Amino acid sequence: SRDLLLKAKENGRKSLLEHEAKYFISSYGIPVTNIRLAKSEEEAVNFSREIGFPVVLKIVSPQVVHKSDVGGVKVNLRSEEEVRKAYREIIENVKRNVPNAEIEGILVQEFAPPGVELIIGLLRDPQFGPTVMFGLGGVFVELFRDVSFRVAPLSEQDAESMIKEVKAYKLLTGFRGMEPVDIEAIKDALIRAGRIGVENEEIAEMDLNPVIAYPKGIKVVDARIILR
Amino acid sequence: SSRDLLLKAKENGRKSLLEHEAKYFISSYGIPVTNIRLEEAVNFSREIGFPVVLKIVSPQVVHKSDVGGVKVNLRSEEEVRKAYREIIENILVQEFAPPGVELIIGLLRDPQFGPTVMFGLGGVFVELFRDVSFRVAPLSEQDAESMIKEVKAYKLLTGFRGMEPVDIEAIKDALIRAGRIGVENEEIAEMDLNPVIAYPKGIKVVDARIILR
Amino acid sequence: NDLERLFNPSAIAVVGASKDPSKIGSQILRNLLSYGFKGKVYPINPTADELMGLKCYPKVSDVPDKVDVAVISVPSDKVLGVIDDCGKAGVKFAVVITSGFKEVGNEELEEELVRRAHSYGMRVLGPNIFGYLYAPARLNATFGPKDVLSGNVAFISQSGALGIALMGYTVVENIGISSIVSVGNKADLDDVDLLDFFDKDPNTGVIMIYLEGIAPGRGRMFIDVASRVSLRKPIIVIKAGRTEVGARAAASHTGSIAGSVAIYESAFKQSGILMAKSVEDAFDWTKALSWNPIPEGERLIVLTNGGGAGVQSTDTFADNGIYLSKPPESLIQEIKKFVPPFASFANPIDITGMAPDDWYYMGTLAALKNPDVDALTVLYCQTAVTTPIGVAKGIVDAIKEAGNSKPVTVGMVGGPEVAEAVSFLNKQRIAAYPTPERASSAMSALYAYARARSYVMKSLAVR
Amino acid sequence: DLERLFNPSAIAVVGASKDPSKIGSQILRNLLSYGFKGKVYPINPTADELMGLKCYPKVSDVPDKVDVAVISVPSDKVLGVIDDCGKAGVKFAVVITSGFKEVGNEELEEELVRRAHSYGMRVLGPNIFGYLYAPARLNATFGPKDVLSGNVAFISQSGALGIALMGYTVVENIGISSIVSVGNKADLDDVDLLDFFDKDPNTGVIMIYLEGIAPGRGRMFIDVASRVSLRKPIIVIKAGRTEVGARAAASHTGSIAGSVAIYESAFKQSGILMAKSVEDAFDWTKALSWNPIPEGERLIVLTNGGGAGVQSTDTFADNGIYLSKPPESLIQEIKKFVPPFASFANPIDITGMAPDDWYYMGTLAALKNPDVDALTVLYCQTAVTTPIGVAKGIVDAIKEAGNSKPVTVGMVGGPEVAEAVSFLNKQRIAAYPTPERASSAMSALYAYARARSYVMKSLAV
Ligand SMILES: CC(C)(COP(=O)(O)OP(=O)(O)OC[C@H]1O[C@@H](n2cnc3c(N)ncnc32)[C@H](O)[C@@H]1OP(=O)(O)O)[C@@H](O)C(=O)NCCC(=O)NCCS
Ligand SMILES: CC(C)(COP(=O)(O)OP(=O)(O)OC[C@H]1O[C@@H](n2cnc3c(N)ncnc32)[C@H](O)[C@@H]1OP(=O)(O)O)[C@@H](O)C(=O)NCCC(=O)NCCS
Ligand SMILES: Nc1ncnc2c1ncn2[C@@H]1O[C@H](COP(=O)(O)OP(=O)(O)CP(=O)(O)O)[C@@H](O)[C@H]1O
Ligand SMILES: Nc1ncnc2c1ncn2[C@@H]1O[C@H](COP(=O)(O)OP(=O)(O)CP(=O)(O)O)[C@@H](O)[C@H]1O
Ligand SMILES: [Mg+2]
Ligand SMILES: [Mg+2]
Ligand SMILES: [Mg+2]
Ligand SMILES: [Mg+2]
Ligand SMILES: [Mg+2]
Repeated sequence: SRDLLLKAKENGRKSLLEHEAKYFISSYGIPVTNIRLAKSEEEAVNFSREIGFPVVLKIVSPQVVHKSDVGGVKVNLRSEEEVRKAYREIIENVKRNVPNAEIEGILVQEFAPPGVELIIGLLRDPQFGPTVMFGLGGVFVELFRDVSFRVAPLSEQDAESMIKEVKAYKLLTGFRGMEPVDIEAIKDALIRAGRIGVENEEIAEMDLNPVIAYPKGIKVVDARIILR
Repeated sequence: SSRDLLLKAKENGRKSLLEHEAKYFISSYGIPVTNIRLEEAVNFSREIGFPVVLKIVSPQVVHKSDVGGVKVNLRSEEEVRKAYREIIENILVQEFAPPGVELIIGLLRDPQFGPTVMFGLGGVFVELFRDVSFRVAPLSEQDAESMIKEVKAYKLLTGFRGMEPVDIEAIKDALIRAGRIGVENEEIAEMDLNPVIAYPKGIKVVDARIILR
Repeated sequence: NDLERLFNPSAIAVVGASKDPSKIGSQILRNLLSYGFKGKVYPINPTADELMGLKCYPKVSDVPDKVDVAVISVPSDKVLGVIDDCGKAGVKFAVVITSGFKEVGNEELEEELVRRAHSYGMRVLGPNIFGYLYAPARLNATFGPKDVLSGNVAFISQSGALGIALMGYTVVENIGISSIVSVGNKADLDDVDLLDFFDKDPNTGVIMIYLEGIAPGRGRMFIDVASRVSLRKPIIVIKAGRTEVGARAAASHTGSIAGSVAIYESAFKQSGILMAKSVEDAFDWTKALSWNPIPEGERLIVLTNGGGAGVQSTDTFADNGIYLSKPPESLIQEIKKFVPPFASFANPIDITGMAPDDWYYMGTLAALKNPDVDALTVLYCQTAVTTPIGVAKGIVDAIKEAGNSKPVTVGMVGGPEVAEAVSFLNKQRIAAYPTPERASSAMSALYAYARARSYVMKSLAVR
Repeated sequence: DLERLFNPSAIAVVGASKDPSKIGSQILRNLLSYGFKGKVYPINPTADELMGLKCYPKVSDVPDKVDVAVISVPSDKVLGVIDDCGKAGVKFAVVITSGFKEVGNEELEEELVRRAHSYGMRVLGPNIFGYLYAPARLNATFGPKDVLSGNVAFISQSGALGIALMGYTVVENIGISSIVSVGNKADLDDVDLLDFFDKDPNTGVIMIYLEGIAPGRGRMFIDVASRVSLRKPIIVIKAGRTEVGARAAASHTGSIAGSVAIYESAFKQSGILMAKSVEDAFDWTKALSWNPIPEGERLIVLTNGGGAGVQSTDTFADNGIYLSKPPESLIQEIKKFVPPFASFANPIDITGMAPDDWYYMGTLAALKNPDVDALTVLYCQTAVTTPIGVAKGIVDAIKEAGNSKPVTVGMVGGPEVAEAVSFLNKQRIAAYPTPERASSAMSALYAYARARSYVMKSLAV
């Protein structure tokens, strides 16, 4: 819902939970991996079938910054039973590695096959305000810092030029004989990201990371929205 | 003499060395390589230790992965035997290299400076980022040490995202030795060590390519 | 709003002038008279009855005339007193020379200053500025140099010490000024307001801004205005402080890698602005932008008597994303009428070292007249066969006879005589430089501006 | 050994003529004009006297052992002269003549070198404008009559640009020890000349305009240039930096590697400073010529204006130099005369109202402080000051100091500042009309310090 930012702010929250961020992003027409928040093993299985296999499970705790490190993430679950295994394994994993940690729930989300990992950012600058960022995403975002910036709202020129300027742009036009990815989808995502910035003053920072680009369309795998 | 591999190749009008020959020749210079051997397959598979990798060795090996002539991560005799027969329709056994930082080490002939060594992050996205460095051989320890710190991706080698830092000294030694190969062997035109997996301790050449002239 | 009466006032009041000449107020008054201001000048001083032969009043309100501007050079303790007086006198603009405000911590006083000024419906320039100059109105309200060369360049500096020094430096580099404006603390009036004025000012054709930074919430407006301006007039910005602190370590990757520096660069790109990393670059580009029209196409020709200089040029152009194509056959033939057969036509067109002065005239002329040539960079290396001044007059004559306006830049290398020749050319408003790289960089600025303008046009393209 | 080339006792000028406009005659006039003390023997078939000197028709007719023969005759006549010089025992042939390999005639150039070697003599060029050596008052070129004396050695592969730059050194106050044109590089090249300038105590800096080196000569170039770099800075202006179309090779290495990237690496291994522009080359040369290398990274910037200080900092950062906090001793020492609202974050802003005296005191304080390794002084012209006054202050402060620390100066302003900069440069103090150029010059000093460090390590036993 568009008002999710409001509810978060009134609850003294400085950020949105992954599933909330994804709902909010989706309501602006940016494609996202279908996600649900399970609060029981049974709800998990149900949501797993409602989403379709294979699926991914993530713990939702405030005291767990790096989930993978505590074994709070299970990837590529293909069967109901495999899902139940993972559901319990994550819970017990978190309790052992971080007992104090409170549990909010388990996130079930569609599995995203491999592809060009991109990042789409949104930052509020004191001078220029809503600003959009683009570049190679994934885990190695900060390593190359191969990025571009544009002040919102973005024209088609702005979005198109900020894509061609990054060095990694070569990946998007077919590299190693690879099939070129959907650039128009990316442009649309960038323009819409800009709109989110302009219309939502309470957003300080936003991270669409990773954003998998395929030959046809794109998908936001993970999102992070920092409020102010 | 390792030179006999080069000589035999030349007399057979061969303008390049076969993967196992290249690995033997590289190993004789002190560069670590995944140990190789030439039913016969399974026997060497047990002699090398699991898991293993099998690649067809045909006169025309343009792009194996595309032809399905290679089977990866074989852990059991039975699983190995599947591929030995199965790839054919589409006897060289190779050690399996666990995941790690993929690097490239090159050697090229420049008209001006002659034998030149290249370094940088390898893998599939080598030429895309082109994050590489060059040094004219022979390489001092300073040369080898500096050309590593120069590449953007160097950060991967010092512990990134809590990842464990890799053995930098091993890489330096490999680079210096690579340079020596270039200087001492005039019949070598180009050489490609790609990928070269760097681990917390030591490194291993997974695949090698030696172009003769 | 409108700043016409700020740059073209009928009456100006110099508050802070004194019998003591060493005082800043007195320096401003002297510059005002020496530079030849046609309007009325009203020295304001408590005790002084006459200053510089002008009737001196103790307060602006005591002046029997509608004062448009008040230059204020009194201690920060006394500024507010003067602001109230200017208010009741109906003054439109307060140019506050005084220091000791936001820059030193006292932002409280600064906001107060602005509020009162706004209460009387009058704007504030500064505070912490060295004043401003406007040549078309023979107005020099600064304590900088007495004079500048007249021209179409407007220079807006956020920095005072560097601003005033550069004011003198424009003379050395033969840059013709239309206006010098110190904006200092930018309490009220800023670059946006000044950009609006210079957009309309037919006397100004190029704008150069030394920018330390802009006020929060002002950036969007800066882009909106600057992009519009950029379509007609080039804007060069010297961004002060362009070195990132690095590693922000925020609650997100975007927060952590995004830096204000990189955002300013993007904002400048979107505004069609050219960003200079150095004062020398800024001045080199300004000169070429002030004296040349933008190229209509990519058919740039380089003409050199030395292959070595030609290669330096090619490297420099390439660094700026400019690649030279084969010259048109019409031009090649036209040049082969006097050039030896062992000359080059790969572009740069090497006319060989032994080329006499006459060839520089013919080559330049042939190029300029050729309808398939959009731009021309002429490189010369001093040799005994030639005289620098001879080559210089040849180039000038060729430009006259061409009877058109195609962008030209000149690079000359050599000793004292070449230095004299470069000055000669620049004094005739022909962009000349003492090295091939600088000449090619200047030409690259013309193309950079063309590309900038094209960027804005595309983004404003009616879908 | 090229000692006989740069310090010859006797030199012949083949190709001189009654006609002054001819190149040989220009060379002869420069040889006399510049003040060569040795014997000069004009050589011409008919002329009996030239420039008041006994002219012979052949070198072998000269009653004296000639060390060097400058040859200015058409290509078709060059070989004959070479044979004559051979029979005369000449050690060096400086071939001005064009029309050899550079225009396709490889055969003639090859033969030229062969005969020259047959007599055991070396060849400079061909296709050069000559060479100059100030310590011997020797100007064997047809360029300008004179250059300022100093410790810089300039080697140009390009003729037109080489001669032009030779004149340009005067305008930029660069003191020259030697100008050498190498042209076609048929025999003697940059390697050989580097070897000589390595030993020559008259040369402290070496600048090279390089278009390229001969195949199979690069390794030798690195070996020599590294060793030279241990003691003397080498600046190179690499002509041809633009990468050509990527080759489609049989390997990733061949496909990625470019000649440009390799040249940059070769220069790195040699401890050579690569300049992308003539301007940069001259600025850096000047600073390297007149200053010792900094011993540490404690670099102080001293400015009367914050704006100039920011421009300095930005430029220093682009060259991988970052300013640290200045030592407390220096801060207090300076606080004795500056206002309290001054800055000490480095750049030490002594505020715009600073008069001339403060520049002497600040400069002196910094230079004597044992925790300061280098000083860049920036000045923005204000009515409070005179550029010349500030200049004299800096000069005096340096004299009083130990002259053991590098200093650069950046001044911004009008005609008076221009005069002040010229004044400072004429006293061998690296001054520039912008803060960016002064800071780039200082960065050149640190770049070379790091370059020498690189070489010292790589050659370390
Ligand atoms: C504004 C400034 C220059 C004034 O310093 P100053 O000249 O020493 O000031 P004074 O104390 O002499 O007072 C100014 C003069 O105006 C007079 N004056 C004071 N208040 C006045 C008032 N309200 N109305 C009229 N005259 C007034 C004073 O009597 C004095 O003149 P005097 O010789 O008759 O006594 C100073 O405070 C300052 O800001 N200096 C820094 C300048 C600077 O760097 N600016 C930015 C450039 S980048
Ligand atoms: C070498 C070159 C400069 C000579 O030009 P030139 O002076 O017109 O040639 P000339 O035929 O007139 O010969 C010069 C003189 O040498 C004399 N000469 C010829 N052969 C001679 C010989 N064997 N011994 C002595 N003198 C000889 C000629 O008689 C003439 O003298 P003169 O005026 O008394 O008749 C010319 O061939 C050339 O290459 N020019 C350009 C070179 C260049 O650009 N160099 C590189 C600069 S980067
Ligand atoms: N929908 C999905 N499809 C496929 N793999 C996924 C996935 N969601 C997560 N993963 C995998 O699980 C890993 C762990 O996810 P997680 O979000 O916890 O960390 P991360 O690697 O994305 C950095 P950050 O925690 O800051 O987002 C990811 O790195 C990715 O490899
Ligand atoms: N021993 C090994 N251990 C781990 N992964 C291996 C491996 N041998 C091969 N691989 C993986 O399998 C992929 C396909 O193998 P292969 O070497 O035939 O193709 P390639 O991508 O290297 C083309 P080329 O051989 O021409 O460089 C490699 O890119 C690598 O990711
Ligand atoms: Mg994630
Ligand atoms: Mg491989
Ligand atoms: Mg030429
Ligand atoms: Mg003698
Ligand atoms: Mg200041």
